[PDB]
Amino acid sequence: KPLVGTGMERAVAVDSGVTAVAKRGGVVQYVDASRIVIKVNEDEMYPGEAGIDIYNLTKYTRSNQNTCINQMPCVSLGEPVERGDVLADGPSTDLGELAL
Amino acid sequence: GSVTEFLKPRLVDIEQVSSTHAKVTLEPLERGFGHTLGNALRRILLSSMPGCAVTEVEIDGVLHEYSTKEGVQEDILEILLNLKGLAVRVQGKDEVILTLNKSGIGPVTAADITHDGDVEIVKPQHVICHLTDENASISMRIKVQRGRGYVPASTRIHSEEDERPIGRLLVDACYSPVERIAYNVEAARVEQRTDLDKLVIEMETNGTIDPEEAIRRAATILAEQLEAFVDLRDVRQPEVKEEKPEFDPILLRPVDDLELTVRSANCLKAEAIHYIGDLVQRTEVELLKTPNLGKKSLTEIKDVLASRGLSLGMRLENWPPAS
Amino acid sequence: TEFLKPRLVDIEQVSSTHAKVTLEPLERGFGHTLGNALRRILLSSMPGCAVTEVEIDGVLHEYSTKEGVQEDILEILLNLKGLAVRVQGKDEVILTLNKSGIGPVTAADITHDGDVEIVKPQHVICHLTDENASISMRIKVQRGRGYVPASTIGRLLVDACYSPVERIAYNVEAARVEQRTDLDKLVIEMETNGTIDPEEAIRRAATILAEQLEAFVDLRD
Amino acid sequence: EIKELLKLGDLPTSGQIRLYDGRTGEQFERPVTVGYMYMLKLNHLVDDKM
Amino acid sequence: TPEEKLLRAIFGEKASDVKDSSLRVPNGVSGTVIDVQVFTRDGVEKDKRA
Amino acid sequence: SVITVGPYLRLHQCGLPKKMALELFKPFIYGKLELRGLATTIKAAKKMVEREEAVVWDILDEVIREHPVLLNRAPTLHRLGIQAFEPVLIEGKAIQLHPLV
Amino acid sequence: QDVVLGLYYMTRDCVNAKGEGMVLTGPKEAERLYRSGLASLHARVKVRIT
Repeated sequence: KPLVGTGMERAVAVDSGVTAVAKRGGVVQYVDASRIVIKVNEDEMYPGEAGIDIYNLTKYTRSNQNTCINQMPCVSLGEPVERGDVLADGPSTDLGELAL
Repeated sequence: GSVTEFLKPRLVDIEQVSSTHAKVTLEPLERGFGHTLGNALRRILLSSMPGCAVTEVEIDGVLHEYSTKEGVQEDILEILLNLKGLAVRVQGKDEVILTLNKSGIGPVTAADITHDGDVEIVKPQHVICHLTDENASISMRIKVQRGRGYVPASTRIHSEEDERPIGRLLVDACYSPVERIAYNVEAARVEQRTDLDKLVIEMETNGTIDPEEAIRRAATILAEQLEAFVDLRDVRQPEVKEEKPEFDPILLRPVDDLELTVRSANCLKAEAIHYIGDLVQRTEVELLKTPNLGKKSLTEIKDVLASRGLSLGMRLENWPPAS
Repeated sequence: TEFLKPRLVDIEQVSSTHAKVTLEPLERGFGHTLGNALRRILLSSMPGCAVTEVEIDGVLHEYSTKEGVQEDILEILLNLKGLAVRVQGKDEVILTLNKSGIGPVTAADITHDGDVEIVKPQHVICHLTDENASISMRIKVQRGRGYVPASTIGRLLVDACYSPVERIAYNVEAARVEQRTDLDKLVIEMETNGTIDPEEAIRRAATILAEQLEAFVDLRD
Repeated sequence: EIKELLKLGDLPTSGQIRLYDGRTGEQFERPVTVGYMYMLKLNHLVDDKM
Repeated sequence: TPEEKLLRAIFGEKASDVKDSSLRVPNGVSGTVIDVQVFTRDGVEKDKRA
Repeated sequence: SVITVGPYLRLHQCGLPKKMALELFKPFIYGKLELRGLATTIKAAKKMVEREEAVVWDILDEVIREHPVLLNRAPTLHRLGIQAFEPVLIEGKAIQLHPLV
Repeated sequence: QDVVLGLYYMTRDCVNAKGEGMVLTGPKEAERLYRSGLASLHARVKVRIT
């Protein structure tokens, strides 16, 4: 994460699909370099058709400029998270805050 | 010889603030020397210091360093990066293989490593992994060596282990145990004269080395290097290498280059036949009397030798010149 | 496992005083460390004898003038700074210079002492104009260390040059070793006087540096 | 406010700081500027451009 | 060429009616293989490794 | 290649990368190799430089000795757009230049 | 730029500040500079120029 910043870089990273932002807020059940699964918890869907939410998160793939584009989980296991915050980080970023 | 006055420096109180930070004070010093020895000791300490570091790591179920593993929150690259800063102090060896097995939920530190009698670990609280599911388990083999001055994996392209298995992951080496080195002159209140200074050396390491052998090894390097500043014979190199190979350079290559069966390779390794320079001048008479060497092996040898142009059981009574 | 030693060594003496020495096989920073170390030793930690006090008859203060002399007192003292003195075995010796007439007042006009050895006898000190001119002075030579400045009746203070080395320079220059790549080759350029040759000068500096630090060596292995 | 931040954690409220060479170890004549700038390695680079 | 015919005759012919066009990593670069892949034609003997 | 400042250079010298100069003076290295010895033939020299074998570098140090290499920049406005220098082998992949010219 | 600023700093007569007119002869002044004591941009000071 960049020391002297502008505050805008926290928006940029999450505005681009580069980082995995939580679709529905709940509690983290399983963390892994491979994936992250969260348990909906607070207010799921209309039908009681199971909570949970699995995020596969791509890793170590090539970019159009042959740059390493991979995602890393910044949230630890059994950690509560709301709707719309970074669960898995991406390339050139630091948990929501962009870092080039 | 009978000239000059001069004085001599000596070690005083080595204030050990922490396991990493340290302070080495040299009181018996004049004005010029107190400031001169500062840069010499500083540089030789910030670079030309020993220390141990991880070079190779072999993890089960992991081929390359760009892969992952189930139940491991950190990726292989991050795990290797954590093994980079592993404070290890080996007793009396130049290479040790630390085994690390650990399973179940929870963080895997340097404590989970099998405590060897030779290996002294400074910080067993060092984070290495973070196993998630209780059914997750890891077992890696770590290799630590004694060295000096960086030297990554890019340096050794393949000048070590002709085969070297796929699982082995090369990690860059940070040999120097010293993080930072500072020093201050300061006027010394030596209860004696009046114009003397005390070279205060502020030191910060990783705890894998003590200020005693640290400063002494440093000054030792300085002395050994100043040794060549005594006499100046201006010794030159003879050079003039010989440029006339009496025989074919291929005969200088080992039998491995023949690329034959394992049985024949073991037979040649048992009959004291290392290079092809010995196999090229060995008759079938001697090859038949070789243990576990039959028609198949003999045909194998003659084929792999004839294909390279060479023959079997020739004579070149000129073996080997001439270093 | 340890380290290597410098093998290729070249020395060219552009005369008896000016010389160049090059040592090629050296590791990182060592060329600069030894450079600064030897420099700080050669520019102060060297012995040598130099003029420290001057007592001229008719002259009590440095801002006075001499009669029959083409050069004023400051220039005289300045020329005295360039007097190379080699004393046998004394920490202090007084010299007397008496000369009258016309022409150059050289060091050969100084009273030939048994212990005191003047390196350059043709070293010009003064200039006398008329026949009725004459000068008599007492030049005190002492054994000291480094460069003693003006910071230290009839006793004229003069900057003492307790050093036989005039200037010291050194270069880094990356060395092209046939095995490694990040190696440097120290090139030390020395300009000295006549009290000592650069050959034994550098060796003396190295040994002087060798006296220190040595208490932290030990052997056995 | 930058000067205000230069305190608190204790720092010369001017950005200036006297540095030592490292080679000679002697102090530099003038106090230099020392700090932390967020730099980034661009694309292009060598290897390709050679 | 006659000289080449003699040359192989002195070291063994094996003059295969085949050439060579294997994919080699370009001189200069160097790294680790992380993933292989093979897209076979629809109607061609699939490979062992494939 | 990308240029870089070289303060330790003289006015008649330029920093020429090792691998770069190796590929450039290929035919010269071949000839000098076969001339001295080492390589039994031309193809031997090729195989010998293709397998950068220490000694080849020293031979390179012989061929680039007083063999000038002329450098050139993109926008060549005047005659001083192309100037010659004596090649100095540099462990790197960038080309170093004298800060005066 | 760089070198010129250097030689510009190698002039620039500054009054006093470890100055004084301690005279010598050219090259010897180098020894004076490395051995501290005197500054560098003083004072002015007199010397013998050949």
